[PDB]
Amino acid sequence: ESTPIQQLLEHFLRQLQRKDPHGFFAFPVTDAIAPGYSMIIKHPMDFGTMKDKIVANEYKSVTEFKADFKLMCDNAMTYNRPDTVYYKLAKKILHAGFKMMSKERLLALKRSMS
Ligand SMILES: CCn1cc(-c2cccc(C(F)(F)F)c2)c2sc(/C(N)=N/C3CCS(=O)(=O)CC3)cc2c1=O
Repeated sequence: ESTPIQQLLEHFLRQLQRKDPHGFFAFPVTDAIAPGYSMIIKHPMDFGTMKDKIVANEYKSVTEFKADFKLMCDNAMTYNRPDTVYYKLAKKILHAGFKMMSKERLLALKRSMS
């Protein structure tokens, strides 16, 4: 079964993945679909890998989850040119998670759960 932190992270993940309806961020980027990806991007990340990590209870904190989320977005903005769908979508998703998981919103959540 599940734990409170897992339920919270699943919620954040679900809200974020809704902004990627075509699934560009859904599973690991292959070298076949992105030439040279593994050369340029040393630490790949995607929503599916993150979900698996939530299920395995690997995130000890929201900070650890936010780090992988930011990594996924940063990889897409690093490997792709600014005028691409991937870069623009990564920037939109990053802004959404930054707002959703802000320190201020997390403080308020903490206060409600005291
Ligand atoms: C956002 C993660 N991600 C995902 C893909 C991707 C994955 C599965 C399926 C598809 C597709 F079928 F819709 F094409 C794309 C790709 S593909 C790709 C790719 N070939 N990017 C090039 C775009 C033009 S460029 O910026 O000049 C050079 C990199 C980058 C990513 C990516 O970061």
